[PDB]
Amino acid sequence: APFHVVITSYQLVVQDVKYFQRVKWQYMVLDEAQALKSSSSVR
DNA sequence: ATATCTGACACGTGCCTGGAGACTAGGGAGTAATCCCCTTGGCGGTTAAAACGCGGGGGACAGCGCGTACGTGCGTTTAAGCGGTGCTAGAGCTGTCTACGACCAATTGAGCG
Repeated sequence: APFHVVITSYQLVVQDVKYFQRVKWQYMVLDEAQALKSSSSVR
């Protein structure tokens, strides 16, 4: 891949997923993952 | 009775709208020089203005009759939902060419002879 690691936040990712899925990743890093505690969330 | 629901009620960040600050430099505001203008104002070939004598036809009937109105028949009109699924705008991105910038020639207006 031409550029390696991308830095993001949950408010962007829940809208931008359609763009991010245009590129594959080897590994996912998910920081303060308690942001995902609600399975009811759109996030 | 109980699981768990629908507010209460708030700060998360997104979006764009919307304001004010400090800069350049585009252009607006101040001015003469001077011209050339809107304007004032007498001139006589030409038509607004109104009678008299008069021509073209406006005016008020009688009633014939080629069309006009009602409003129900009856068979042809669009309604109407909701199946599939191609079109359609979003929208992400070029891949340039096309109209709009930067440097300087043919043709014009100004000067007066």
